[PDB]
Amino acid sequence: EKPYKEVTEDLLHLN
Amino acid sequence: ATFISVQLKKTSEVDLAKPLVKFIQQTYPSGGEEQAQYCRAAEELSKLRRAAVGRPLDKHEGALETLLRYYDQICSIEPKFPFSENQICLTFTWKDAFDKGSLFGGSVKLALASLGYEKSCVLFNCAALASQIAAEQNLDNDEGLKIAAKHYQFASGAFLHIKETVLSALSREPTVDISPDTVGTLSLIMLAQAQEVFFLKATRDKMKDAIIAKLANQAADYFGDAFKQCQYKDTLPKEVFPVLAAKHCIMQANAEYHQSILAKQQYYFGEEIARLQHAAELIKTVASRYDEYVNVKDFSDKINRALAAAKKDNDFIYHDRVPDLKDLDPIGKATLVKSTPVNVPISQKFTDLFEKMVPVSVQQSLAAYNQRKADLVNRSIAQMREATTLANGVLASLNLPAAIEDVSGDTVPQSILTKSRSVIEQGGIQTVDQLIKELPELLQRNREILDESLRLLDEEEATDNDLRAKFKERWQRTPSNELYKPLRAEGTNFRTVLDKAVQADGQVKECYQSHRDTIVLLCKPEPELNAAIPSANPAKTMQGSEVVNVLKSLLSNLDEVKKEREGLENDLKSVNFDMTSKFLTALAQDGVINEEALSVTELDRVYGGLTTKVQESLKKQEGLLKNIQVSHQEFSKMKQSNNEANLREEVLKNLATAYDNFVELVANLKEGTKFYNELTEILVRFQNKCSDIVFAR
Repeated sequence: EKPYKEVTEDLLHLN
Repeated sequence: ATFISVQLKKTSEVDLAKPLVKFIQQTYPSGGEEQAQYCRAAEELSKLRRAAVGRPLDKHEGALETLLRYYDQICSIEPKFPFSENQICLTFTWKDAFDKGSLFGGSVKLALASLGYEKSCVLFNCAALASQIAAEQNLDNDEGLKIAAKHYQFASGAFLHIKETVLSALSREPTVDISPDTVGTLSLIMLAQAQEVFFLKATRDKMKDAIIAKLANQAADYFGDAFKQCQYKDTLPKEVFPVLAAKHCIMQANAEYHQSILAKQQYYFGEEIARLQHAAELIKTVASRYDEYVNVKDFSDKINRALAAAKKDNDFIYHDRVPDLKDLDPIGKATLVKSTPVNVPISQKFTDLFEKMVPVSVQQSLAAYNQRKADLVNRSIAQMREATTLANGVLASLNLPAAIEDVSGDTVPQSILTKSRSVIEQGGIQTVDQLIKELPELLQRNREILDESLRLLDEEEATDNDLRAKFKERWQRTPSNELYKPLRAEGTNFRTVLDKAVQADGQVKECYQSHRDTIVLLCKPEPELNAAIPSANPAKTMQGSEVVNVLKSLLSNLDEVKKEREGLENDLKSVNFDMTSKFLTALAQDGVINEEALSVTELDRVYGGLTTKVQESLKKQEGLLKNIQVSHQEFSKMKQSNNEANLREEVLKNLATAYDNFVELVANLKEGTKFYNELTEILVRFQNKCSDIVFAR
């Protein structure tokens, strides 16, 4: 529900 | 002096380092000290394999230790690399020692990417080499006897170990030589020959004939069983079978011969003769049938003399009846030998190159534990934030606690003033405005990095294609296009994230422009803020009323509930347990690691007080919200509805909502910015990969 939640999750996945 | 020995297996050289170093770096810090030692171990390791298996064959204890060391090291590696799944593919190619095959041909080979297969072949060569060193010993010498005994027993144990492990170690069927039955037979041959050596020691030491007969008979029993196994299944080299048959007979004869001396010494002159005759027959048969393999002339003379002498005395003096063989008692048996167990280290002065390296099983459990620790911590934290968000939204919708602090509708209620000052201190609207302004600039920075990265690939590829088109013969390489597909697959993912980030931005932006005005108001100096807040009449039902005190206590408690959430979230994040020891203990104490039950158990101990308190917050808030909801609607009857008070209430409600909005916005924006900043670090790495690869070309 927080705008950057999903995008932040995708980042960890890679980093 | 004919003893059986086994020839060494052949293997093709393979690159040991490569798949090892590949994994090594994948799992550790670039330039990090890990590589410093580990990669240097995997290097020295490959040189070992070549040394232990590539070399021409040298019957030197040095050469045998190198092979033993290699078996040790190879074993010591199994837990510390992920061979099992086999995505780690290094292939081992060995040939049959005996050129034996179930199908008709000359030689059969087998390459397998199973460390179990490698291990068996190395041990086999260890056994085979040991058997050759034993067969060469000088048995007229105490040292030769010690060395021969030790090696035959080693070989026997190594072969038998191969028998017991070989099939579990291998998916598919083994080459013949290392097949359970072949190595079981070899194991027994080796043991028989060790027993033989002890029979020779006994002889050389002039031990009693009773002992010598039993030692020799035990050897016979070993060689005889080995013979039987070979009798209907020809999987060993051609000279083995006849030699076993010869040695079986020679050891029987030795047993008879020494037992006859015992008979003689007891005045059993008939038995003496019967046994010497059995011995003569055995040795006679050997002399003519296996002269190709053994020399029994001296033994045959000795027997003959003993028999002629014995027949003389008996025929003239004793006149003792000679028994039939079937009527004699068994000669007993005494074994002095054992298959030596293989327990690594089997090499002298061993040192595991990778002793420091951490067992794969434990890292699989440490990673697992963290996916569990994250889930526990994130879950509880989110539960708490969503709850706080929910309750702030409820209090605003009710004009609480403003309504209870607003005794005179003339002035800024204290909670609004506190919130105003809080926001002003945090920089006010400028704070938000700034973060919003540079959002598009952080996006742009990242797009640019991604774009420049992909352009590198495109440009080089373009020349690569030209060069191949004009110089077909001279430009023959894997096409850049092919090589670059992986990195471009990253590219497209990065691009997918950026597309989402843009949408996250548009959402926060729209939400910010939808609340900017009221936040601007919130941040006014107090007199100007008061002047923009419509006044209304007060009601003395404010001073002392019951509903007010009830509501106030509910509100105070709810406040304590949400302030407590701060310490809980921080305690959640500030703690951690390193689980390495708990896993290593489980692994050394036991054969296997079950992290699930372990992780769960430690998590519960480290985070259980907290997770419990978090759960209390939620249920406690629930109770509070129901109570204030009911108490307010009562407080509602008390108050009076007119357009003046209505207008004030609307502004107060909106001012509380503007505070929560400012809180959420700053947090969502700082989370947005962190994302863009971390994304820049990753894109900079990605850009390096593209540079590197375009310049290795």
